[PDB]
Amino acid sequence: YEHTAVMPNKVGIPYKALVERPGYAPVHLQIQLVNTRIIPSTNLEYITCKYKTKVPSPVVKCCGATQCTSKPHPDYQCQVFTGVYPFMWGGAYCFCDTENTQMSEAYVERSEECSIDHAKAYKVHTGTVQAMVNITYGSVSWRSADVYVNGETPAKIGDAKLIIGPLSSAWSPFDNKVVVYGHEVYNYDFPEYGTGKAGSFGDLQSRTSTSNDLYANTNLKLQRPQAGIVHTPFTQAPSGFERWKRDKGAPLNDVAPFGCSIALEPLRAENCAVGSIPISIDIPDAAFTRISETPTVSDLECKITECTYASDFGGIATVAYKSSKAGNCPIHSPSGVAVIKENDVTLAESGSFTFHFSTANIHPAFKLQVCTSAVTCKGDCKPPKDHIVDYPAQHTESFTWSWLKVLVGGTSAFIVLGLIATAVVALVLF
Amino acid sequence: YEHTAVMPNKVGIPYKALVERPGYAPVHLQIQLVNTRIIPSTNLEYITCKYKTKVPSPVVKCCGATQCTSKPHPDYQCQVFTGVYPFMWGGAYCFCDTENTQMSEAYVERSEECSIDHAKAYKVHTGTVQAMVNITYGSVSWRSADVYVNGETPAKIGDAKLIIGPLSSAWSPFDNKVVVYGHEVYNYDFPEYGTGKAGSFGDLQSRTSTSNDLYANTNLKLQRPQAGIVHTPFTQAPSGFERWKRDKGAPLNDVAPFGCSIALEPLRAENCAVGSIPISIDIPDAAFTRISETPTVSDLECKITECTYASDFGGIATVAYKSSKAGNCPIHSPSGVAVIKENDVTLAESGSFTFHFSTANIHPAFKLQVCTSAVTCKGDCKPPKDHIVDYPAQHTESFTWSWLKVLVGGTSAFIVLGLIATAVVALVLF
Amino acid sequence: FTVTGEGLEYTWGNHPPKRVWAQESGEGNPHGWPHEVVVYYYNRYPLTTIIGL
Ligand SMILES: *[C@@H]1O[C@H](CO)[C@@H](O[C@@H]2O[C@H](CO)[C@@H](O[C@@H]3O[C@H](CO)[C@@H](O)[C@H](O)[C@H]3NC(C)=O)[C@H](O)[C@H]2NC(C)=O)[C@H](O)[C@H]1NC(C)=O
Ligand SMILES: *[C@@H]1O[C@H](CO)[C@@H](O[C@@H]2O[C@H](CO)[C@@H](O[C@@H]3O[C@H](CO)[C@@H](O)[C@H](O)[C@H]3NC(C)=O)[C@H](O)[C@H]2NC(C)=O)[C@H](O)[C@H]1NC(C)=O
Repeated sequence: YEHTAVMPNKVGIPYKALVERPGYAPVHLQIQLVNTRIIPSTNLEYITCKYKTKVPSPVVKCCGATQCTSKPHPDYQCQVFTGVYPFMWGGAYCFCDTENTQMSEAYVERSEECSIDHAKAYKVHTGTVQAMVNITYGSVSWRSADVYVNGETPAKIGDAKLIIGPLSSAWSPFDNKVVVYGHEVYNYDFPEYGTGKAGSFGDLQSRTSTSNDLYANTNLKLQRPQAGIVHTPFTQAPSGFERWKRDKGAPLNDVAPFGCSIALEPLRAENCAVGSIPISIDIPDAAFTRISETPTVSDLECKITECTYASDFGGIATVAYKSSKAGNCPIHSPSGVAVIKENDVTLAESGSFTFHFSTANIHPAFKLQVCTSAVTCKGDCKPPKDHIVDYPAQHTESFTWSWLKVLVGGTSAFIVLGLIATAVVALVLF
Repeated sequence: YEHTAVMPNKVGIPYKALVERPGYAPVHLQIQLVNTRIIPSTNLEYITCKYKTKVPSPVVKCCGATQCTSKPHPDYQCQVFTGVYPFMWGGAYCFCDTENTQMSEAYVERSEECSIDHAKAYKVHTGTVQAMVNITYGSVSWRSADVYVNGETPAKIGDAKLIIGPLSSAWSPFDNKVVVYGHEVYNYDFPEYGTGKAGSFGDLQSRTSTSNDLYANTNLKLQRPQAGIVHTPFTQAPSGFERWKRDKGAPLNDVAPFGCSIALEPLRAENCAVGSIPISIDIPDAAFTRISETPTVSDLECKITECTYASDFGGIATVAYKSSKAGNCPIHSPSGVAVIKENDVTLAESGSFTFHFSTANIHPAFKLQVCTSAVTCKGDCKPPKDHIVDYPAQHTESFTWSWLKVLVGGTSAFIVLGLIATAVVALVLF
Repeated sequence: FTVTGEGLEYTWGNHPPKRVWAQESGEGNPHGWPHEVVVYYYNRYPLTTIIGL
């Protein structure tokens, strides 16, 4: 009875399959993939952030040169300068006039915001998707367990053992290269650690926040201070983290395909509704009811009464239940045409009880399996009026004949008329 | 002069290319890829280790039943048992004889060795390869810097800026799924977290060492203690970590292809000699010598004297140097046929100095560029005798005519004789 | 151990791993005879010469 089932990946709607174990009473499923959080395999490549030109205070030798050295600070820009007369609180102070030397030095350093307000690159691989699958199973009525997708993992939370996937729809909405910012995730071809052109994204490139080493292509170019005054012209591109916040691109939780949401959390991409998942469960046999205890319902009748050709469970149908005992009776349409709100219907001795459903074909010819008794609930449905609210329960759109059957049979009849005109020429011929 | 160079991936041998900057004196390289440590992108999926059936001490109710409950311990196996008479230090102690009840309970727990002696699975992606490239450059004579492969990363350690790769030989010797043990790394299709069949590898599956939760399919089955005595039959598969240490497979540092070594360290795969790397350097122009200061060496002559058709630098050749000034002269064979031990040769006023080299073609017709003066060092070589020691400096094997030139020209001559027999029939014909 | 051209490595127990250059030793192709010295070229290429011949 290990109920294999292909199953559409779509988050917020149950999938009430039916256990057709030969021998005991069937049991309904209610499989609602409440989440599809993904968590691909990734690597923190480098944080970036806006620089801070935290200038070390320049040297001023008063009469003669002070050669600078290339200190190992990140982007340690330093350039000696002469020809000053530095006004500092008493007019100038160095008594020479050209031998007055000024050595400006400036290096790049992570902002204090780099710790907290910082973009974040990644090389993103595929990893392994997850879900907090609720099943309000059978008569168990509850399990809300976190599972995987890899098609040999069980999760014995509750009483049932369930194996999921692997899904066929391997679209990781994340690209290979991704930038991340607070919550807005950008599938951006970040240049790399160690390279980013100044002004462009990643002018500062630190491996992490702690990492004292980094790459600071900021094009930091010191210029000489003006007219004999102490200061430090640092001519520099404002960061490619400054832009990338107001000339950026839009976020993947606002531009992704196939229906995903995002978090700066384990880097999941929630609720990506795409494709199917081959899911298979091993129910506890104790949860089964033996077949000789549920009422046999046959010699019944089913009919719609007001079928709504729609998403919300607007379709209804009375069923002339013809029971043997009285009790519960799990229900399901093995055809995917009709999706039913009720998993189970209570029964007195051969009464009648309407259920709710939703379909997509004007003439819903769907079987209904009322606890081992099939029936066609044939009929016709009506379109609604009021379509602006969240997502459907129908999810069964397919091909849905009033000018096709005798039309194309009539279309054929012209060319069918041919070879009964031709080869009757053969008879008139002989 | 940004000296692009395709470059074979092979670890323990320099690659003494030559900078042909138009205008100033050329400079030799010496690029020795001392390491090729890889460090792919990975994910710790689950530690495994051998279990320890750390039995909690069973209950013994003396007259009547003690129903057990399914405690949440990993693989919490518990089974009530009756029909005992437990001999405990005074003969039995429970005065009944069948109502004597014994409730055995046992759960699986990480060994103390799990912290330290433990296999370790991984989902392994590709990541980014590295190297401590020494260049004893030019006259700089030193830099031993750690670099990357991604073809826009510089590493300004020393004075030169160098961009490496991306390599074309993307064989990650790691497979997708890998198990790791201490130092022996196994490219094993570990089943998964949460699934591993008992006895098989990963019967215990803990996310990490700290993780109190795990998956313990050990097939732990308690049996009733015998003949009214206190103990706990735990019937269990010894671990799939017990096997996997003596019925395992061999390690990837003993079965990999294309020449790799391994460490339980950042999960590198060192020294993987395969393919080429498109490497490009921006030399410091200060390190250049202008062309008008090195001796011009032309009107020279080169000849082998004892060419050894071999790997070690057995090939030698005097060169009748014909200099203008006297000094150093960097050397290189732009043809890859000959690999030379000497980067630089000192020169008096038009002397002679032998160098060492190695080749692979019987008739080494390789150019030699003695600081802007080419020369063919044509000759013939001798095979050695003594081939059992580590790896070569030659690494230049290619196609290497004594019965092919006039042979196939003679082979052709038969069929060339054809169409000068045929179409001369046309003349005799007219 | 059929060592190849590029190299092999060798692990005598937990003694450290060795490594080995095995280029030729079958003496290439010197020449003063008609063809029985070409074995040198065959002994270096006993895969391509069998078909190449
Ligand atoms: C399991 O599948 C169910 C599919 O509908 C969902 O579970 C729902 O959980 C809700 C909160 O636990 C319940 O709401 C409560 O219902 C009771 C009984 O009707 C009310 O008294 C409470 O007021 C109400 N709570 C609130 C805040 O209104 C739902 O009843 C319950 N669903 C059903 C059908 O009973 C979830 O999708 C899923 N559970 C998960 C993911 O935890
Ligand atoms: C740089 O490329 C060089 C290629 O040969 C290698 O660098 C080698 O480093 C060794 C240790 O620093 C040197 O050995 C020392 O050499 C001096 C001078 O000859 C001797 O006095 C010392 O005794 C000797 N040390 C020992 C322990 O014997 C080598 O001389 C030096 N190579 C050359 C050509 O000078 C390395 O491959 C690379 N350096 C790295 C990776 O750090």
